Amino acid sequence: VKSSYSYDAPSDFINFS
Amino acid sequence: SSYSYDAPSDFINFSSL
Amino acid sequence: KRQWALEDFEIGRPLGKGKFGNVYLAREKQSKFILALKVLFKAQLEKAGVEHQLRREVEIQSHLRHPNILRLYGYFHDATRVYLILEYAPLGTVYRELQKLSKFDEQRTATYITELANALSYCHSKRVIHRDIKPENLLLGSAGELKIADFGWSVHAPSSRRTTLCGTLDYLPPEMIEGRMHDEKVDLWSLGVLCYEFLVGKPPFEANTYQETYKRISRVEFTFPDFVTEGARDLISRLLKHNPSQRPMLREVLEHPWITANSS
Amino acid sequence: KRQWALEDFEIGRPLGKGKFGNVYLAREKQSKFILALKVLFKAQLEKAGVEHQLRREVEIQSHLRHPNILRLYGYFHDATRVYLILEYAPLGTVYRELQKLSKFDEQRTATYITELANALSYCHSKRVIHRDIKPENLLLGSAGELKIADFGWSVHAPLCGTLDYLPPEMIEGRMHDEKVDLWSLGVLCYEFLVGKPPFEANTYQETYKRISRVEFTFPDFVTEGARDLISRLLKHNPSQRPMLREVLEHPWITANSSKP
Ligand SMILES: Nc1ncnc2c1ncn2[C@@H]1O[C@H](COP(=O)(O)OP(=O)(O)CP(=O)(O)O)[C@@H](O)[C@H]1O
Ligand SMILES: Nc1ncnc2c1ncn2[C@@H]1O[C@H](COP(=O)(O)OP(=O)(O)CP(=O)(O)O)[C@@H](O)[C@H]1O
Repeated sequence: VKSSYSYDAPSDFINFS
Repeated sequence: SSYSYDAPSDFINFSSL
Repeated sequence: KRQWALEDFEIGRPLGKGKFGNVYLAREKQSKFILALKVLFKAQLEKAGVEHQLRREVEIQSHLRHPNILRLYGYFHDATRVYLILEYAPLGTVYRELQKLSKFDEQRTATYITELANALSYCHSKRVIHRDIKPENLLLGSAGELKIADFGWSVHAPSSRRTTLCGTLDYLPPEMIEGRMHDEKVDLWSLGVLCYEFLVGKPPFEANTYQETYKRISRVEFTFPDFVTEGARDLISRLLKHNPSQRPMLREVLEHPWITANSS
Repeated sequence: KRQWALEDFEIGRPLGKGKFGNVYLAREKQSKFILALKVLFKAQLEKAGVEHQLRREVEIQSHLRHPNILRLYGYFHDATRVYLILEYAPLGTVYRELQKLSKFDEQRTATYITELANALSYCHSKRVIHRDIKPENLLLGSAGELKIADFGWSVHAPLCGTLDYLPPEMIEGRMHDEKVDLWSLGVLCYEFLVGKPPFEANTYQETYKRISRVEFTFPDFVTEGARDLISRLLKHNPSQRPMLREVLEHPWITANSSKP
């Protein structure tokens, strides 16, 4: 097992404005 | 919220090692 | 296969109830091997803000292999539930045993203490501090042996603990410096308390109120009853020292005379 | 539903080194938004075994919206790198500033302490304890407004029915966990005004010892009122430290802050 790097943190593309 | 843990998720042959 | 699915398991009687779901007996179909399948309700978990606590618990425990530590073989989950695949402990908790026998003779006590100290020496070996150990979290394998099984407050020690502390030192408060010097030694208090509870049948610092218990622990106010021998008094007294540093090491608890003398 | 990718950004010039990779200036190709892109390398995080410290610092920070806290907007990862999308702080660190001015005046310090106290209140209101703050971790936005940037030692806060089995040191120090952030403020206040922290010494051992004994001195130019404040914050027993409201109200702060 290496790490999956799944965090409970946003990963969604964001519109700026 | 995603339930990915850096922990084992794979089937184990229990008859083995 | 690759991944576990609920359909790999026949499922038997409930082994008991937890906060967030129930533990079942269970058998893997293809090898007919007996285990326990712990079931945790995502709804209740997310409503109680313990997802990350759970994550920590499963990660830490899954990487420990020791005869006196409960195996967590794996996890998986479906839309509603998280499932833990654990080694099955046939003979119940130490808590239920303790309260049928009232207290233990010194043979059992020393045996369990040895079993515990081995388990924590290993945890420490692999940079893990177990924290809250009480009888309820101690199960019994087939031959009568202890299995530690909570890790709810278990932490990986930050490694490079001399270098990583040193350098931010000017900025952290006394609490935090002592915290990280001897967090290790917290597991020695626990041995002391438990050893005491095993012989006497109630912890050293029991009281009517949380506030008194708190003052008692704070001042290390306890007394032994008469039937507790010198070797025991000696060991517990050494383990329950106010200042973390004066507590012995696990190496010294294994070597201790009273232990070797009664450990089977 | 649409997810970050590396070719959503124009990778600009570097802003710094850092332990496990680098921070680059960058622009979000569509919106033209200037941000900062922190790149870490998976093979170095695995070798140091610090992935879970990364995960935690990213989980914690990315759920924090506050003018005085660096926004981390998101993250993603390719086969070999991890990328963190951060608010960009032009005017460097409070560490550089403090070297270049030697020390700060009452007006600057009180103002900085006000921004720290507000950011810290917010943090606690989210059951988050920051713990360790150095000036190196304090960046400055483009109005020189102060931005908490590091979270490596931060934890999320929860308790008992189980104290019979707890040692005194977990009993105490814990369940007075807020007051750790008050100590840090006292040390920063002292440091801004005097030039160096109050427990600095030749040896780590001199230093440590001083921290426990709480032995420090005030240079003659430190005003009675700053001393008052600094002294309540640097209390051995966490219980006796004030709350962040008492700091924001403290007359020396309101007397000197360029702004609330
Ligand atoms: N692997 C196992 N083998 C046998 N019995 C088990 C077991 N795991 C749990 N049990 C039984 O089920 C009961 C509840 O399980 P467990 O203690 O793991 O849930 P829980 O952690 O939610 C209770 P707590 O509130 O103390 O944390 C235990 O008291 C124990 O008797
Ligand atoms: N959002 C941001 N905007 C502008 N500059 C930044 C920035 N984040 C970091 N920097 C600059 O680049 C450097 C990289 O610092 P970083 O935050 O990566 O430190 P680090 O925690 O990875 C290792 P250390 O803790 O020893 O500094 C910083 O020292 C700072 O000067």
